Amino acid sequence: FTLIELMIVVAIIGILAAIAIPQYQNYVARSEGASALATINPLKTTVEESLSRGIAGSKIKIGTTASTATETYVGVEPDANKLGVIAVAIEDSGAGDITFTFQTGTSSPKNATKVITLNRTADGVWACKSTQDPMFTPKGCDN
Amino acid sequence: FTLIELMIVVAIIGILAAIAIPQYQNYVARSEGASALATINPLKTTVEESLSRGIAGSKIKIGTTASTATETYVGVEPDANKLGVIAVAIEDSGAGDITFTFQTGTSSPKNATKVITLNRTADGVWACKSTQDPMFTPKGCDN
Amino acid sequence: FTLIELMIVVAIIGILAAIAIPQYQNYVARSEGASALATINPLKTTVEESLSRGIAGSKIKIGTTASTATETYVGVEPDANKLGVIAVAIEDSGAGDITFTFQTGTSSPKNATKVITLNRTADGVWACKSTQDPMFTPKGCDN
Amino acid sequence: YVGVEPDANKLGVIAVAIEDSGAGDITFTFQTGTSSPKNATKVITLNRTADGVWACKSTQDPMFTPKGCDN
Repeated sequence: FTLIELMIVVAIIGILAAIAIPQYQNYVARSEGASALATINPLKTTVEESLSRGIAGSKIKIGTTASTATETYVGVEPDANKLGVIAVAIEDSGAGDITFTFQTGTSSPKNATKVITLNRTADGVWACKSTQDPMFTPKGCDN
Repeated sequence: FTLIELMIVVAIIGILAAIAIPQYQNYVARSEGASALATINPLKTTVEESLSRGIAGSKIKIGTTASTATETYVGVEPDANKLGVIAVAIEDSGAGDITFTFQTGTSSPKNATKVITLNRTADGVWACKSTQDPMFTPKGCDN
Repeated sequence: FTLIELMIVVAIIGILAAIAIPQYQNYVARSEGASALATINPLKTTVEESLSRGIAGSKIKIGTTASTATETYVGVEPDANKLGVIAVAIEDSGAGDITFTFQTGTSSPKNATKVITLNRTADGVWACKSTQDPMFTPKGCDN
Repeated sequence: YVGVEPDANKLGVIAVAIEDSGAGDITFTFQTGTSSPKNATKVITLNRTADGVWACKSTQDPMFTPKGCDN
């Protein structure tokens, strides 16, 4: 062994120890929101079916407790998605809101304690809102 | 540390830095059009219902301002879809056109400033047209 | 940089490069047939109306050339659906057949050059047939 | 704003300029006060066509160009 090889190796080590690293948080922050809505959107179909068939609101709940000719139970647990929690509460007058609240022990720091919601007016119009940042909100709701 | 390991690592780095990347623009360009029509097609049902019930045209508008026994308001905002803007204007003679204009601040560069339209003849025939490229136009209209 | 990280990355790359992919052709092959019949079924209503009102057959055609008190023209072009072509030819004796022929430049390879048909007997009975595979034929016709 | 300074790597300088039509080029120019004599004043570039195709080129010697671009 000589000093030339060792010095060249030391120099190449320092050279390699210079690669830059860009940001990688917005990607996950957007992927979380792209999944939350994709998971909590289909419930509108069951809500509309239950409201148009004949049964009134309130009885519409979540979980996995079978079904009957009076109450409706969509086949998803309130904590099926480990990213957050889902909550539904349809009033007797048809108006209601299905909300998804991000959990702090699973979701990302930016999307922590944030809430998305889909509301149904009394006449029968579906709107949606969220509390996340503008760049992280999906391309289907406001803020 | 020796020079063999460092040189092998440098060579493997260059080897890995050679993966090709194909195109990925036509996918989004087609997905945007597949969603635009899917969003702006159902309005024909409400248009036909309003024209066949008894109320005349013109009064048919968009937004969320309730409804009555004279005017019709389909439950969608003029900017519900962030990809573009919707516009309806049914004439008193029944003939009209429902158009969707892509916005430059949301849509893709290729599908920017493009317009799709569904027209209703005076006799009662529905046609559709668009201004996008042939490969990006959906499989239900011309160009 | 060291060899451990590079080798772990190379191993994880190979691990990820192992996801299986199932078949996805029967889905489109069935969706095409589910749309063809849904598009070419409603013409039976106009056919029956024209045959029961008073006008004889033959004059019943397709396209968009207005209508009068002698000839009937259903408001659809012979190539409205880009998946195939429609053809109607009602005989003077009432018997006829409305057929849909899939095109090779738009339809899928499996559903290429295939033909569906709805025939009307002389007495007044509607039957339907097709030439597609058994698994791709809709649940309303034979083969 | 990608999280990297224009002179993050002391070996050279980075420059990006995407046109309004989508076409653009990201280039890396080696500096004379840090890079080696052979790789001095050399420039690597990655260009994006208008349709959407990524190509890459460089001005270094053939034996020094990586195994993913031409010269």
